[PDB]
Amino acid sequence: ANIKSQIKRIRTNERRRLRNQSVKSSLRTAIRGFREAVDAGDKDKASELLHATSRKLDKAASKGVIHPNQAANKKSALALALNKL
Amino acid sequence: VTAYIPGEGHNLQEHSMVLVRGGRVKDLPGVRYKIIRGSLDTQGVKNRKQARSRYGAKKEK
Amino acid sequence: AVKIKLTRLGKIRNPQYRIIVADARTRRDGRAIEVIGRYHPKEEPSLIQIDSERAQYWLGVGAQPTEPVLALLKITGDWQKFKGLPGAEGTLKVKE
Amino acid sequence: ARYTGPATRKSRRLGVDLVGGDQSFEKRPYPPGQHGRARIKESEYRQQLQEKQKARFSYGVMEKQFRRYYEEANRQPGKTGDNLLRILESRLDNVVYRAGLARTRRMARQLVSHGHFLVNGVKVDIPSYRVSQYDIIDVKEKSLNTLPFQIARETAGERPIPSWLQVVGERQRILVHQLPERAQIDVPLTEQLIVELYSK
RNA sequence: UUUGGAGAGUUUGAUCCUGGCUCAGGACGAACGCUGGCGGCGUGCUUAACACAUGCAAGUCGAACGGAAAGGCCCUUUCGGGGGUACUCGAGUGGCGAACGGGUGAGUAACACGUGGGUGAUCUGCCCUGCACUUUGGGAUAAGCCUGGGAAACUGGGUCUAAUACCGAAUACACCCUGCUGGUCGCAUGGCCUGGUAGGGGAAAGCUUUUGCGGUGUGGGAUGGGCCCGCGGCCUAUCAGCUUGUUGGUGGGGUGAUGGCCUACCAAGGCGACGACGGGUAGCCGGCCUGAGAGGGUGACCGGCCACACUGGGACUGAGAUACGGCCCAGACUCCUACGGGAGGCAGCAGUGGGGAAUAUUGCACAAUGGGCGCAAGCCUGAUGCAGCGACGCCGCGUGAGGGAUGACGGCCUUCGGGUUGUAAACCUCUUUCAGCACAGACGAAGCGCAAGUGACGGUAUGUGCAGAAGAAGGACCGGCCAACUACGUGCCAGCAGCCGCGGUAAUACGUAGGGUCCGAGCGUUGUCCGGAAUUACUGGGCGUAAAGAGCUCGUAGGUGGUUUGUCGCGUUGUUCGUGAAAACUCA
Ligand SMILES: [Mg+2]
Ligand SMILES: [Mg+2]
Ligand SMILES: [Mg+2]
Ligand SMILES: [Mg+2]
Ligand SMILES: [Mg+2]
Ligand SMILES: [Mg+2]
Ligand SMILES: [Mg+2]
Ligand SMILES: [Mg+2]
Ligand SMILES: [Mg+2]
Ligand SMILES: [Mg+2]
Ligand SMILES: [Mg+2]
Ligand SMILES: [Mg+2]
Ligand SMILES: [Mg+2]
Ligand SMILES: [Mg+2]
Ligand SMILES: [Mg+2]
Ligand SMILES: [Mg+2]
Ligand SMILES: [Mg+2]
Ligand SMILES: [Mg+2]
Ligand SMILES: [Mg+2]
Ligand SMILES: [Mg+2]
Ligand SMILES: [Mg+2]
Ligand SMILES: [Mg+2]
Ligand SMILES: [Mg+2]
Ligand SMILES: [Mg+2]
Ligand SMILES: [Mg+2]
Ligand SMILES: [Mg+2]
Ligand SMILES: [Mg+2]
Ligand SMILES: [Mg+2]
Ligand SMILES: [Mg+2]
Ligand SMILES: [Mg+2]
Ligand SMILES: [Mg+2]
Ligand SMILES: [Mg+2]
Ligand SMILES: [Mg+2]
Ligand SMILES: [Mg+2]
Ligand SMILES: [Mg+2]
Ligand SMILES: [Mg+2]
Ligand SMILES: [Mg+2]
Ligand SMILES: [Mg+2]
Ligand SMILES: [Mg+2]
Ligand SMILES: [Mg+2]
Ligand SMILES: [Mg+2]
Ligand SMILES: [Mg+2]
Ligand SMILES: [Mg+2]
Ligand SMILES: [Mg+2]
Ligand SMILES: [Mg+2]
Ligand SMILES: [Mg+2]
Ligand SMILES: [Mg+2]
Ligand SMILES: [Mg+2]
Ligand SMILES: [Mg+2]
Ligand SMILES: [Mg+2]
Ligand SMILES: [Mg+2]
Ligand SMILES: [Mg+2]
Ligand SMILES: [Mg+2]
Ligand SMILES: [Mg+2]
Ligand SMILES: [Mg+2]
Ligand SMILES: [Mg+2]
Ligand SMILES: [Mg+2]
Ligand SMILES: [Mg+2]
Ligand SMILES: [Mg+2]
Ligand SMILES: [Mg+2]
Ligand SMILES: [Mg+2]
Ligand SMILES: [Mg+2]
Ligand SMILES: [Mg+2]
Ligand SMILES: [Mg+2]
Ligand SMILES: [Mg+2]
Ligand SMILES: [Mg+2]
Ligand SMILES: [Mg+2]
Ligand SMILES: [Mg+2]
Ligand SMILES: [Mg+2]
Ligand SMILES: [Mg+2]
Ligand SMILES: [Mg+2]
Ligand SMILES: [Mg+2]
Ligand SMILES: [Mg+2]
Ligand SMILES: [Mg+2]
Ligand SMILES: [Mg+2]
Ligand SMILES: [Mg+2]
Ligand SMILES: [Mg+2]
Ligand SMILES: [Mg+2]
Ligand SMILES: [Mg+2]
Ligand SMILES: [Mg+2]
Ligand SMILES: [Mg+2]
Ligand SMILES: [Mg+2]
Ligand SMILES: [Mg+2]
Ligand SMILES: [Mg+2]
Ligand SMILES: [Mg+2]
Ligand SMILES: [Mg+2]
Ligand SMILES: [Mg+2]
Ligand SMILES: [Mg+2]
Repeated sequence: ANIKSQIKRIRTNERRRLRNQSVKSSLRTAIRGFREAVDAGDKDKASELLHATSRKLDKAASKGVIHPNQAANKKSALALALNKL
Repeated sequence: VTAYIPGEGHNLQEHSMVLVRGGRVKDLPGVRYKIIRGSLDTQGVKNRKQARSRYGAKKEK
Repeated sequence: AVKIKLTRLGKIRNPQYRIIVADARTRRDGRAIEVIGRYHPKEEPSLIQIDSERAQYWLGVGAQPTEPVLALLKITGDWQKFKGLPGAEGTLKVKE
Repeated sequence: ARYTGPATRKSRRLGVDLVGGDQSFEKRPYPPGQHGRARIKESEYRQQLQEKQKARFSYGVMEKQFRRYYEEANRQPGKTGDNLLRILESRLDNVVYRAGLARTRRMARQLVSHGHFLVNGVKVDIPSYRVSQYDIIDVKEKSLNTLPFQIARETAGERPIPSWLQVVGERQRILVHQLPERAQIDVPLTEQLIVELYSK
């Protein structure tokens, strides 16, 4: 770091890491809860958790933290697991 | 590796930085190098005017 | 947005600028997808030739020329043809 | 750079006339040297080199750009020998020398370096001009006022102007029409050995 | 229906063959010796990927916001300055830009590289172009002021302010997912007809009132990208077995996208003598040198890719990280300190220490063009355009000309006659390029500005004048190869030298002289590479003795086939459009 532009960029990148780590940790906790519900073996609560987690996943993906097709991928994989059980 | 000393007179005493080139010598079996004259501490032998360039000598004046 | 570049080759004291349509992302001398001419000011006329059809197809496909390229296109009348305002104007001074 | 030493030495060592009017040669044809009588052993390389040198000094051409002559002649599809003789006779120097506007090729070169002529209306001051076909060569007012050029133009009564070359009038306009042919040129020596030596 | 092959010397008393060595040529990112005048045009650390004194090589937006440190204005003034003025602005966010362009080749034998497909398996801001919408509430932080630590960098605590900075909700029903029903294609899951059906889910932001620009999704396309594909692309078996996530299946996890990318369990296999794995070497290629050719060598510059950034690792940011001047940690190097702790990474342009033979200048400009920014003006850009250094490479030019004796000196040989340098020289006339001194003097810019002007190069390139042959030639060789010979001086010494070989007193081979030869502002030496080398013999070798058939058999793999009757044509050529980048070579 020897230029004002680069130092300002590092500041901004640290800020946005704080933000993105928060959002991604929230998403991971949602997916973890969904996984716990599934290996416990519930149906209606599993579906409601699917609803909430999908809503927040879509919000995050639109915000741009993660990426659309893979978001659809794990959401549909989770739906497949639910319908399987 | 040994080197051959051209010309007729030389100013080389032990521990004298020199320049060396490539060239075989048949008379000397263990010799395969020459030593250019007129460079570093090795000057061309005086009294040379023919083939002056090969030995590194200046003109007359 | 691939832009109309002027590829450069040769040596120092006489630069060369070939008209190249390419992305600005690559080097200034980088990948040239399609060449339509060259530009060199070393010669006093600095003659320039333009392929109107290819230039127009690139413009309609999405290549935005750089300001000097657009100015030279107006000079050759290709800009006039594309705009349709004055028509096609031929005033280029072909080299003596 | 050009040749600054004696010119008669060249003819004397070469054994043939170069300029053409050598009293010294006819007085002593033997090449210079304290041993101009020693018998010379037959050598194909010797004769090839002899021919090469004679042609080169005859045309005043420098060694490297005459190698360029030979390679260019090879490049052209025609026969190498006649292509070379064509491209070397195309020299503006030889053109002026053989058109009666230059007593000697060296003087033609000197005048061209001085830059006293206009070629196709454009000033030029370079000896080795490439005289193409259908071209026109002029002479400018200061050259006209020059004395020796006047003398040359009234003295052009030597070996007459070759077939494709001709002078139209007093202003001495020189124009070439058709393709010079080896037989009509009758330039001396044979290209055979020159081409052999350069193909070595 | 057209382009294009040189040998010579050296064994023997004397041949012929074979065979070995050397030379006659082109070429260098070349270095040294001598020489040296200008201009034009390129080229310029190949070794130490060694550490690097200083500075330059990455910034743009008040018409997003708060403000005013310095300036412009006006009300005021005790001249300390006090208010507002937005012309303007420091920094402050926010963006955008920084992944560009420039550099280097140590490692890398790999889908690393050229070419040929691709994807019904991905994304992609900034560009244009048809086509819905952009309602709404809230909060916080910098900056600032105060305080504190601390030389320091740096830091915290407290108050306060705004938003193109932030988040919720409104909708969407054309998009992403899931449970039910047709047609087309087949190269398969299945794709396309946004095929039909039921469920649920999801985005935005404003700026200027003027050639007006913004935000979000996806039927159209492009570009930059990833994956893997046949083929290929050093040397060493005096490197023969290697491999365990290794090899495949299933299931999960993971990726922008299938897949041992990662995990668990199943089976034991996969790679291997049409050279695995091992070792040394080294960026690949269009190309450069050579060769008639095939072929050999090789990777200078330019350019297409790759990989690297003091050495080893990892990750964030986003459409885009190997992230060179972005971040963290570890080691080394150098440095600061008020000794608590900090700064670093020239292979960016130049520059210096060292290595070495050696590779130049701590130069000017955005004049043009690419590149970053903006609505543009306008700003930045060692990318660049140029300038200074260097005979290092291709090319052009100058240091005179005409005549001048049965040929003036003087030298050198002489048979003592003389030859010899020599048209040379001085001499009489001439033009005086180029340098010297002046004048004029371009274009490089229908390019930009709603302004009047915008060119570093350069007051150069280029024309016109002024006095003057006036300021201008050297280097290698001369025994045979090999175009160039004689005398003087020492004689197995002193020495030359490419191979043969040259001196044991009278050398064309040593040195000196003359004279001559080749070349020429370059001339030689040296060294690397091709050639002749058909001297690794495919074109195009040999095996009796010159070097070679093993000691002789059977016989696996591989290599190869005694005939005609028959098809598919995968070996093959047959043609048509359809790829082969630019740049380089060949023709005009
Ligand atoms: Mg600094
Ligand atoms: Mg967390
Ligand atoms: Mg966690
Ligand atoms: Mg995002
Ligand atoms: Mg998946
Ligand atoms: Mg699945
Ligand atoms: Mg670049
Ligand atoms: Mg013009
Ligand atoms: Mg502009
Ligand atoms: Mg040849
Ligand atoms: Mg040919
Ligand atoms: Mg012999
Ligand atoms: Mg023999
Ligand atoms: Mg014999
Ligand atoms: Mg010099
Ligand atoms: Mg030059
Ligand atoms: Mg240059
Ligand atoms: Mg800005
Ligand atoms: Mg401001
Ligand atoms: Mg950006
Ligand atoms: Mg970046
Ligand atoms: Mg970058
Ligand atoms: Mg480079
Ligand atoms: Mg380098
Ligand atoms: Mg490397
Ligand atoms: Mg490998
Ligand atoms: Mg491809
Ligand atoms: Mg982008
Ligand atoms: Mg709203
Ligand atoms: Mg505050
Ligand atoms: Mg408010
Ligand atoms: Mg809402
Ligand atoms: Mg709604
Ligand atoms: Mg619905
Ligand atoms: Mg419909
Ligand atoms: Mg907004
Ligand atoms: Mg492929
Ligand atoms: Mg291949
Ligand atoms: Mg699986
Ligand atoms: Mg699958
Ligand atoms: Mg896999
Ligand atoms: Mg598994
Ligand atoms: Mg490498
Ligand atoms: Mg090739
Ligand atoms: Mg060949
Ligand atoms: Mg070959
Ligand atoms: Mg190569
Ligand atoms: Mg390039
Ligand atoms: Mg390259
Ligand atoms: Mg590629
Ligand atoms: Mg690295
Ligand atoms: Mg990096
Ligand atoms: Mg960097
Ligand atoms: Mg830096
Ligand atoms: Mg560094
Ligand atoms: Mg640099
Ligand atoms: Mg050194
Ligand atoms: Mg050094
Ligand atoms: Mg610009
Ligand atoms: Mg804007
Ligand atoms: Mg305007
Ligand atoms: Mg600037
Ligand atoms: Mg600035
Ligand atoms: Mg320059
Ligand atoms: Mg140099
Ligand atoms: Mg030099
Ligand atoms: Mg020249
Ligand atoms: Mg005269
Ligand atoms: Mg002008
Ligand atoms: Mg004009
Ligand atoms: Mg001129
Ligand atoms: Mg003049
Ligand atoms: Mg000699
Ligand atoms: Mg001879
Ligand atoms: Mg001889
Ligand atoms: Mg003697
Ligand atoms: Mg000798
Ligand atoms: Mg001589
Ligand atoms: Mg060779
Ligand atoms: Mg053979
Ligand atoms: Mg034998
Ligand atoms: Mg045998
Ligand atoms: Mg045996
Ligand atoms: Mg067929
Ligand atoms: Mg076909
Ligand atoms: Mg094709
Ligand atoms: Mg082309
Ligand atoms: Mg060629």
